[PDB]
Amino acid sequence: RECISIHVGQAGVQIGNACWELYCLEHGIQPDGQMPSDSFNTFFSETGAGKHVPRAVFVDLEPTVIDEVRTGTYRQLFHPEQLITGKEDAANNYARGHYTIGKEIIDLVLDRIRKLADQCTGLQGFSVFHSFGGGTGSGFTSLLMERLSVDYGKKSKLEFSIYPAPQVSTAVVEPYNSILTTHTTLEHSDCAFMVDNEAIYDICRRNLDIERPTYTNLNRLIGQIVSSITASLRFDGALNVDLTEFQTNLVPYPRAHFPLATYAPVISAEQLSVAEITNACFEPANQMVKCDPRHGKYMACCLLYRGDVVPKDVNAAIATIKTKRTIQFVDWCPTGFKVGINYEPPTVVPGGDLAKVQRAVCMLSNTTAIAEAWARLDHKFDLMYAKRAFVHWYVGEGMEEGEFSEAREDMAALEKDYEEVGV
Amino acid sequence: DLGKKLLEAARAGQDDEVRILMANGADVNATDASGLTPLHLAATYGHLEIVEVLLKHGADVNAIDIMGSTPLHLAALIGHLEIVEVLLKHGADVNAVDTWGDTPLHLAAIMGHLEIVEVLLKHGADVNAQDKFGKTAFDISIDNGNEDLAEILQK
Amino acid sequence: MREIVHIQAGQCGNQIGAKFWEVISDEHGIDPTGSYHGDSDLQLERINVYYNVPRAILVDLEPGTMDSVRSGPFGQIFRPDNFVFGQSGAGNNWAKGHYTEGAELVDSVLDVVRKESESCDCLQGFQLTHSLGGGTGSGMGTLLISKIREEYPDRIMNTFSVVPSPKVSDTVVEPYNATLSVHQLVENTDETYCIDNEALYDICFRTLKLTTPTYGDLNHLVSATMSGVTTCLRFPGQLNADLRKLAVNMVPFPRLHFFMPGFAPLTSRGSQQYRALTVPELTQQMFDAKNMMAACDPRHGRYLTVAAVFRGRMSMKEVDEQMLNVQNKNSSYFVEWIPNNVKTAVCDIPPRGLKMSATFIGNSTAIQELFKRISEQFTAMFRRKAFLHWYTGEGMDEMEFTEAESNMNDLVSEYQQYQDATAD
Amino acid sequence: LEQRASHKVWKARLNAYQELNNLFTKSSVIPNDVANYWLDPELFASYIVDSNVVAQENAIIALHTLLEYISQVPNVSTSKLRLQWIPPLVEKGLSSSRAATKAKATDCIMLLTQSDTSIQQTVNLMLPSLSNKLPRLVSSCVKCLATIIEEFGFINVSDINILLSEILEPLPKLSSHADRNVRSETMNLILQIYKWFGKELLQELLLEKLKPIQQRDLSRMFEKYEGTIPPKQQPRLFQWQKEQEQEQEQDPFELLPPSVILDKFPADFQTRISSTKWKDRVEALEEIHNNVLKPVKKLAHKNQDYSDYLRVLANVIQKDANVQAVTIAANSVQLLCNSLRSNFTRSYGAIVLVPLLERTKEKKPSVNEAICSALDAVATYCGFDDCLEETLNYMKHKTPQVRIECTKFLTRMLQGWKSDGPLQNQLLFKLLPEVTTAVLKIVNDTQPTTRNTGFECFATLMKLVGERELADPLEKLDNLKKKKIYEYYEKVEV
Ligand SMILES: Nc1nc2c(ncn2[C@@H]2O[C@H](COP(=O)(O)OP(=O)(O)OP(=O)(O)O)[C@@H](O)[C@H]2O)c(=O)[nH]1
Ligand SMILES: Nc1nc2c(ncn2[C@@H]2O[C@H](COP(=O)(O)OP(=O)(O)O)[C@@H](O)[C@H]2O)c(=O)[nH]1
Ligand SMILES: [Mg+2]
Ligand SMILES: [Mg+2]
Repeated sequence: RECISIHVGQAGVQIGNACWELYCLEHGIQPDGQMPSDSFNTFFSETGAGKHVPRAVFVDLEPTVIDEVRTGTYRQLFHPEQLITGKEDAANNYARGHYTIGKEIIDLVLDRIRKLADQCTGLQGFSVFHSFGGGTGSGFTSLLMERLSVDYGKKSKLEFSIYPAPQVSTAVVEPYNSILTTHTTLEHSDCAFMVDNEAIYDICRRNLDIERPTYTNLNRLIGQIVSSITASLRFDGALNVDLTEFQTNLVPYPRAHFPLATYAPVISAEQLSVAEITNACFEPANQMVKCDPRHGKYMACCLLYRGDVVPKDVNAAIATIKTKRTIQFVDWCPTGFKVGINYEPPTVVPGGDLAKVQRAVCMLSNTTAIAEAWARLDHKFDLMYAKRAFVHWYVGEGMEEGEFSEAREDMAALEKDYEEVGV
Repeated sequence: DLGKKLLEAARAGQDDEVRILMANGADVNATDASGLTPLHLAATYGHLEIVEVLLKHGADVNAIDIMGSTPLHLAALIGHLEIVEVLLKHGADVNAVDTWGDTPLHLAAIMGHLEIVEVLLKHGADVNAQDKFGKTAFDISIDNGNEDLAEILQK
Repeated sequence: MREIVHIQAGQCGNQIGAKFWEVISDEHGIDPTGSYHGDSDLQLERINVYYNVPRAILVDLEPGTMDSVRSGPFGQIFRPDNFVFGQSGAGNNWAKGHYTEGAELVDSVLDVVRKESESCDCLQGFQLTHSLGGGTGSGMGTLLISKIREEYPDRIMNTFSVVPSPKVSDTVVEPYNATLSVHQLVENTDETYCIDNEALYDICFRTLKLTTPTYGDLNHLVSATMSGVTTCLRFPGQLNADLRKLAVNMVPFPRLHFFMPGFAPLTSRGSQQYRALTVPELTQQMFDAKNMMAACDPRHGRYLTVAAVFRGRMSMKEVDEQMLNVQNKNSSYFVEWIPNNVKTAVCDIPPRGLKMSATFIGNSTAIQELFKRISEQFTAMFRRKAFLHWYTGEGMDEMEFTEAESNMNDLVSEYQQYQDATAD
Repeated sequence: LEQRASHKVWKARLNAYQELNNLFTKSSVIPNDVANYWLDPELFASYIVDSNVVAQENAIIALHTLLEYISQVPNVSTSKLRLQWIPPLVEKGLSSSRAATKAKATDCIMLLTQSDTSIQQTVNLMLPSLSNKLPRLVSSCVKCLATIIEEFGFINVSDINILLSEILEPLPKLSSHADRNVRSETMNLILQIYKWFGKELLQELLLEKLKPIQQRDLSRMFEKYEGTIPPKQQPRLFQWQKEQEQEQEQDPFELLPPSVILDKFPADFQTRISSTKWKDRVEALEEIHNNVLKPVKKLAHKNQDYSDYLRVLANVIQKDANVQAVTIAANSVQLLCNSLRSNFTRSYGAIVLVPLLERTKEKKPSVNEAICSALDAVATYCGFDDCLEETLNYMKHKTPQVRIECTKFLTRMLQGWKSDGPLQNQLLFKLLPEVTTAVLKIVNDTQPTTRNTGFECFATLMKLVGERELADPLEKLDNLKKKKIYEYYEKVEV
């Protein structure tokens, strides 16, 4: 029944910390690994000495971030063989992550994954956490995804991508890296949840009331929403109980496998109703990817409630939105909203700016308006590639220039794929 | 592709494994290569329970293919009287035309399905409809020696 | 990506080089004996980058320069082995530094470079300071660069090259030497900071009101600029952290990697303005061409990429606002087809003397003005074939001058192309 | 699926026949021991008579491409094949009623006919089938006999007299046969014998014995024939004939007296070349080059040891820090190799080879000019003696420049590759093991200008050794790199 998590690049690794911090609070697991208290062993394994170890691998082509992971509060939680580091980073270059540097460590990484899969009996698949604009996040992940489709080809793989945003952007070439990994990882991913760092920035400035958010601010907010999606796998709910069901419910087209996630409520630490939070799921301000679903057709839509929730309140709030708003669906869809509930309360971090809420909801909806997000990257990409800007860096690290065009055509074809569904 | 397994099942006639594939959200109107939906295939090979399953889940009763054949065309060709009345009851096109100019009445008359001919006629079939060569359903009975059909066409 | 090996070659190379070590030794809290007397962790956080004692190699054909460094203030700290010096001097002959006399010594230098690199956890790249109008700093430096480029092709090459000007030395062979050296740098280095003596004089003379600037006066402007651009590398920070990431976000086309540096506020040798500048004032020293270390007008060209480094305690909110402001209020001066091409970073530790400061590294196409000046002086000299027997005697071919002339003109044309480019 | 070719189920044999047909088109041409459908020809003799008409036809088209994959030397074992194969081919392939089953059987016999030296051994085997029950077999096998002649003809036939009698003997009975087709298709065979030596011969031997109406139609057929009594040129040649034609389609000034230069050397030479002052070394080399080497045009082959002088040219080309002293030295080395051809066997060639390859690192155009031109000299006079192995070694070297230049070197040499012998040269002994594994390291380099040299150095390789033999590592390569390799393949010659 088990599931393995992988974290690539600083983004993956540092969001991983926020998620496994939040997983251990939700499961009452201690920083040293003990537990004074199954469905949760989908994510954790067990030592003979009563210690609960995550089924996770941490990867970065550079020690600094994982060194802090290896000496952080949760240093005892992970086995040292799970934390893998190189020396030379990818330097915001997809080519180095995928071709030049990534090939030097890919075999060691795949080997340490086999050690966790050998401990498992009925392995389900893989969760993958990585940035778009990062060199490691883009290049190495796309490589690792290719190789996991070989050594474990007959099982699922899910992405957690960090969509770039100029407000926290570290590189000019982040459009390049995003397009390049999304091209080569498209065929090897069954489902992929994008996270626009701008929306997370906007949300933290408005609803968390922070002037200039830090990465901890964004990661904590993100970790809450990741927990909402993986809650079904860790507590044995009714909906989305295994990795296949994510494809079943949300993916009616292998290529178009990019759901929009909306999370309410985000309450500052300085209660709402079931109906009020469900209306906020159709408010663009609380989306994780900045677009307008009103300009698009829904292919699917799931609601994952958790907390003090009465099943009848849900059905009322559903009928309200299905009658008092005009949510356009495609004609070849069931058009019925799937629902699942988990009565455990949303855990926050002690000290966090996010407050404990009585109930919460996370709406996963594969709307065609998310094509707007791809259009923004494609445009930025076109401006630089029209002059072949920064292209020599990529071509100089083992990459053919044609791969740029082959990726761009695959992105243009995906934009047409989103258009034809919604007309 | 889940839309391709639903065509494999609806054709070969595994009634049970349609419900399995459809419970996984398979495309009810998934086109193969020549534009044939599963409703086309089930209406060709006589799988009545699979036709009624797809129709009530939302199957285009008047879907055409690359050659303009509706499922009512194919049902009236092979001679599946049980399916013909199911399609017509689900709003089938009684006077649909295909690329060769034939209506379902042409096909049921050529193949000698006298019991299906009378059903189509009573659902308002065009007895004077012509094909490419310019022949009606009545001309086919004259040309083919069928006097059992000539009388059933003027009723 | 940790350690950086430093090199200084030629008279000017060791002059501004030692000045640089004086500045950042203080900033990191190291005394001339080589002992930490600081009072902060941000000082020793990334001391492993430039120190072990500096990771610096001193080179010159002129043996006198040996003593001019050791008899300097921080001259005691450099490793004795890392001094590599020839018997005679190059005498403003680029060929003597690159082919004959400078070539005989370059092996001894590479032996020490190897030694310092051997004991590095993870090398980043290299760092050379030198003048382009000389014979040793230009000829042997560019020869050293290529020789390292081929022995360490997996590393970054970053140079601090100073441009000759008639206002600082009336030697007429400098256009030759600088042109030949630019023909090398465009092919051999990842990034190059263009320090123009023309602009250093014009700043000390007109802005600082010094009637006769000395080398020390010009070297003060340089050493402060170097600590500013290397602030990201020497202290903890998210943006433009290592050499490769910097060049990745600064150089869109491999040949066009010549940065026009500039910083603020402009101070004299040990004068204090008594009034600390504001954030919007610092920001308005960017387009202010009187703060550019290269003698070019940014108004006459377009910025491809820009890196800003604000040092001191100040509002990160206000810096973001002012930078976002000045970009769009001059939107016709920043290239449109490179989005988010300006990147800002802050460091809390200011430079010594100043409460606040701001350095402005820019890849501006206006830099073509600088290369125009060198080429016109080169061509006037070359069309009358003056002093050619110097270079040809040392094994050089007359053809080389034409190639370097043509290669620099292609470099000028390239800058003009992207200046007139449109996104449409 | 190797043994599945004789499986009980028909659709399982049908695969193995397609598997084989794909093998004989995709196999190595020199040939795998797996291609053992020559030494046991009973195998395909069984396959051609398959108990299923559909799997039969697929066995014949596999035999067809097998029987043209054999177009490579050495396959002198075509005698055994015609004995084993054409009787099944005639008996049940020509016999067949299937359109395509017949057409490929005839085409098969074509290829077996031109494997032979002449037509007699094939004709002699397919003659008995004229006396078979089934008319459509004798109807067809008289048409096939008639078109092994009109396209080949009687040449290199030991005893034509015995052969003409053996094929003229049944012609009376065939021309009086019941079947219309057997008769109609017998007049064609008569014409094709007339078309090669008639009318006089067969009017006395044969035409006399046919129906009068028949010999009229044959005369009417001879008028419509235009062209000389024996055809000037055959519409098809045999294997030994076409190769001879291709080989048909496809004084040295060196006699001058030899000059001696040892006496030319000066006393102040050894210390000058081994001096610390650069200009001493330069002038030393520059003098013996401009004064002593450049004038001459042929050096002394007999009893002159230059391996003392050449090992000091190597010492400078490798280790000397003066790039100018290197340039003038490699030009000296070239002069020795140029004016003294056939001398650099091993000791001389090997004394300067590995130093020269080290110094390709130099990027100054004039210097790369001289070093490479010298490496071209030793290559043109040491063929592939020590260079082939050591050029590869330095393609694996760490310096980027030595990779692109030593790979360009293999490219230069490969264009002038014309070693003697049909096959089994030093290139093939180490082709896949070493050459290709090393060229791929260049093709997959981090740098584009490096990769782009490999793309030529792989397209110049395919040109030499067949774009089909190397299709295995072609597949493992990117589709994107493939179209760059092909770009050069179209524009590259030898
Ligand atoms: N939300 C969020 N975004 C992050 C985090 N860390 C990095 N990013 C974003 O990810 C993008 C690329 O940065 P990184 O992921 O750190 O790059 P990397 O994967 O480590 O690759 P290299 O550092 O070049 O080896 C940047 O635009 C950052 O804004 C994080 O912890 N949380
Ligand atoms: N800014 C600055 N420029 C210098 C200094 N010394 C020399 N130069 C310039 O560099 C050029 C002379 O080259 P130099 O370095 O002295 O010759 P080298 O010893 O062979 O490298 C002239 O254009 C000088 O103006 C210095 O200390 N500071
Ligand atoms: Mg990182
Ligand atoms: Mg000097």
